[PDB]
Amino acid sequence: MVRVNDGPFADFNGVVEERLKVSVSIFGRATPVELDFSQVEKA
Amino acid sequence: MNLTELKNTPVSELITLGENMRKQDIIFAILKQHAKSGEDIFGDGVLEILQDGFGFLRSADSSYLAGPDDIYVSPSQIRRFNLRTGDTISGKIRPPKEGERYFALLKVNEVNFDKPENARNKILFENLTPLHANSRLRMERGNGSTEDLTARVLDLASPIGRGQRGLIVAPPKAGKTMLLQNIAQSIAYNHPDCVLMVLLIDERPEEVTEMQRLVKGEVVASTFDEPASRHVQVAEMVIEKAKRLVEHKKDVIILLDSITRLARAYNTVVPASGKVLTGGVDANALHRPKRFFGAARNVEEGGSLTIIATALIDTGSKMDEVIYEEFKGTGNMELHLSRKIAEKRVFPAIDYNRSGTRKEELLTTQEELQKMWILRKIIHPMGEIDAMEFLINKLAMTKTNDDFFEMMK
Amino acid sequence: MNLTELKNTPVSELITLGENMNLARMRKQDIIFAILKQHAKSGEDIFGDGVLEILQDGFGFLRSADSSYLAGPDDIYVSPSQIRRFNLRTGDTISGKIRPPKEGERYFALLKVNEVNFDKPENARNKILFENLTPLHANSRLRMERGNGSTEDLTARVLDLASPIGRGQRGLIVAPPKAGKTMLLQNIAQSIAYNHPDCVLMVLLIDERPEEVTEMQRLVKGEVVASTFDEPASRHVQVAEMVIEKAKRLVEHKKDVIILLDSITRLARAYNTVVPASGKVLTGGVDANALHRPKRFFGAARNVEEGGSLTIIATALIDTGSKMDEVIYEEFKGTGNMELHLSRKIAEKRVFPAIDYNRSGTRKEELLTTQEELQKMWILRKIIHPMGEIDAMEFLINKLAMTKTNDDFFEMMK
RNA sequence: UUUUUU
Ligand SMILES: Nc1ncnc2c1ncn2[C@@H]1O[C@H](COP(=O)(O)OP(=O)(O)O)[C@@H](O)[C@H]1O
Ligand code: BEF
Ligand code: BEF
Ligand SMILES: [Mg+2]
Ligand SMILES: [Mg+2]
Repeated sequence: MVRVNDGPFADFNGVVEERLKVSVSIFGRATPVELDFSQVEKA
Repeated sequence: MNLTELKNTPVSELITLGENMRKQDIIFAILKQHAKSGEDIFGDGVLEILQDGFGFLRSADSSYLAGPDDIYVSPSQIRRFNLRTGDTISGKIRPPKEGERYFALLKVNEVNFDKPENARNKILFENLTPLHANSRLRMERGNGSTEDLTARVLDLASPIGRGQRGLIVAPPKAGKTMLLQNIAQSIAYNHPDCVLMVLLIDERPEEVTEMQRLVKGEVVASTFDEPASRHVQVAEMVIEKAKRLVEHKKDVIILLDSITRLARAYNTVVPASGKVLTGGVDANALHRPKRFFGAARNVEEGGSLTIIATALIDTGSKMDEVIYEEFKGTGNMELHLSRKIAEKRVFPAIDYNRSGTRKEELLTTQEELQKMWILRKIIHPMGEIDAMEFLINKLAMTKTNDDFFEMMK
Repeated sequence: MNLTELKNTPVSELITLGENMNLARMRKQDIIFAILKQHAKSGEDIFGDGVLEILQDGFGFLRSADSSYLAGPDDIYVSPSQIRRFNLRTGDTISGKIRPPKEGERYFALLKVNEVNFDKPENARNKILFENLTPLHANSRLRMERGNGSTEDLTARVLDLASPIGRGQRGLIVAPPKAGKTMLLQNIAQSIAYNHPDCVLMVLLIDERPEEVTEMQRLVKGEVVASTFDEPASRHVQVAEMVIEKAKRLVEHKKDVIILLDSITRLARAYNTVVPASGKVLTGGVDANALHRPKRFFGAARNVEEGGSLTIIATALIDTGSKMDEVIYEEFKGTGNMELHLSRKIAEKRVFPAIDYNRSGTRKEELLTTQEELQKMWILRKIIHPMGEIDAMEFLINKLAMTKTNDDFFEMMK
């Protein structure tokens, strides 16, 4: 699990599938996006 | 003993009061008899300066037009306190003498709800330093109301700050007027500090009475029963009154319906220039309505003038497209309403993608703006109708937009 | 002891300075007038300055910037003899010794002219006029890219790749309302102040929002002349004429002037408002003779072989529903030589800068780029062309954000 | 007014 603190996906959690391939559960549609290592924080 | 106070009281109480000592005559005779006693008389109204240099105090019961009980203000009085059209005036008055037809002003007690001397020293509206809107005017009640939906969507689609210059743009019967009424209610509840005025130009008469019994503010109207000449004069008085209050560091809001029809009125009375734009609009006709809409502004010195006006589109008349696009290049906020959404009875029928506010980062917190930005990226691919059905179903799940944002996480 | 210097100083310092020589009651203008007179009594010299405007009778006045170069109470009278002596013409910045008005006079008079366009007055007698300067295509590149890795710098970088700007360029930021024209012009102004402090930067604002005026004067390191939409078309025209003539004078002094105009479409509308009816009206309600004046205004911008240049980057409107603006825009395109298009479709997706890459471009861009820089831009355009408007900008911005400068981006392309 | 705007 991963936390996003930068950009629109700031203040959200997720999981890294495999830059880091982290999807965010927004609304009722997963948004898979790639964030840098500093753009996100470990859960 | 005040003139407008006597005009407000019912005739029954006036007749009883006069016996203790047409309705217009009851008031006149009562005022004269009180003057005979040597006791003072008082009156009030908004100033309108004529071309000759003298003015009158128009009354709200005449929509600030010429009235029988208007109070004459001498030129010397206007020069003494640097009075200008729009200034609310209260003072002692006397009945007309022989050869006179009007009540005269003896001494001015109050100029714009303030000391008359201070009106001599003030910074004029033309000299106030303009700014983009800083202070957010949040419309959301938060009471979980079904009407509140309109406010909530508004906050997300096109925020409104103090000094905003906005437009509720839509075809006839899309929901512009009722959206303006929803805004008026939100203003009365969330911002009772603001001076709310509702200007109705060339619209339905039943909406006038509906608005004056609904909003907690002042309502000035000039229905479609009235000529364009009247529309223009009334609007000029209201806008000047707003400017004066802003000179007193007040936050004024004018809900105008409709500004497209006001622009049409200007085009009706404008002198022909020999040049006519597409749609039948004189090349010089939009300068005046543009200055009227452009009055709305944020002031660094203190106070602001907000104007939220409705505009028409897809009327089949190119003139309204011209007027709308001209006002868009003047203002900084547009809430679009869609006829397609309104025909499916989906309300509020808001065209999300087309709506928006300029410099909305000055009216929102950092995270609020980031959440709105995401929300727009999600709604953009959807159709007009799908977008609103989606957003309203999601918002209806919670009472406030804050809880909705927390759900987004 | 200078007039405009006294006008700039706050009233507090003026009252103290005057008491050293009751001023509290009278208006600030009177404090300055009385102080100037008292200094004249001592026999000491007085000085003033402003931009010249020659009236029809043959005499002129020195308008001041605090009046937007319109008629002002502190205007300095310039006698016809003075104008003939140094061949002065409207727009000439003048500095010189002045005297308070005598009995029966209402204006400060000019005794001797010390400086004409920041130069010796004699040299203004001998100069090549703007009408006689030999025109050229832009030679010297005006690179907008900061290189500071800034997120604002993105707009500059894309600009350099899509439509380079040289000295003497005649360009247009064309876009529908709310596409990003004004903020792109502000980005350009910042890039000019940092990368080209040598250039004389002027920002002319015609018929636009008043808050943008104050935003621009506190943001750009240059002179800002404005005439908001609160003002009539008559004022727009007169103000623009003064600014363009001032630019021409500075170019006669081998200066590189830049005018950021917003909006030139609205300036063209103002001309159409005051133009005499010809009995012939073009598509959209534009008089057949209305665009000659605005065309000469935009066409003023040019590169001079003798020295200096006049650049004009002005914003234009499209897709307004009013055909008049399509006519004005297409007429200006056939006058200028650079267009940066901004797309409403890209701007509604909140993708900035919302630049329409394919439609943008500059004429004779080989005169403003190195051989390899041009080859790299050419390849980049061939790659971006098949993409959609939005896809093109998202792709290019994501690729550029990876590096600080366009040079490193080009090295990545290899 | 028509034409032009279309
Ligand atoms: N580079 C940018 N970055 C972020 N937002 C922008 C940018 N350019 C424009 N905008 C947004 O668009 C709005 C209007 O842009 P503006 O430059 O006024 O367009 P126009 O001059 O064409 O009307 C601005 O209030 C701003 O919020
Ligand atoms: F008919 Be709606 F009031 F525009
Ligand atoms: F409304 Be933008 F300034 F063209
Ligand atoms: Mg309505
Ligand atoms: Mg703009």
